[PDB]
Amino acid sequence: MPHAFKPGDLVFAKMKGYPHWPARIDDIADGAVKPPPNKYPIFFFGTHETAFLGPKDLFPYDKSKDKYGKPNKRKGFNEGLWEIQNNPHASYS
Repeated sequence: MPHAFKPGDLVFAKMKGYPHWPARIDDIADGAVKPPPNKYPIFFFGTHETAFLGPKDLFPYDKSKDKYGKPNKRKGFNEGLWEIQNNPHASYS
């Protein structure tokens, strides 16, 4: 049975106006800005952007990749698909 989301979990993450996007739950570094309550730090592959999102917008990667893991014209998306498949836990700093 599923647990709550934890750092390192792979997802597609949804934001309004954007296709479900390859992403991971990030850790929060010592001294870094924390997310609001009930939100998670989401690192988006390809764009390497961070946004704060709740579970309603988070789709576990394994369950969802058949649906959402197809090329998209949007900037950074195809690079993102490569990252989540090939090196999802690397530093992209």
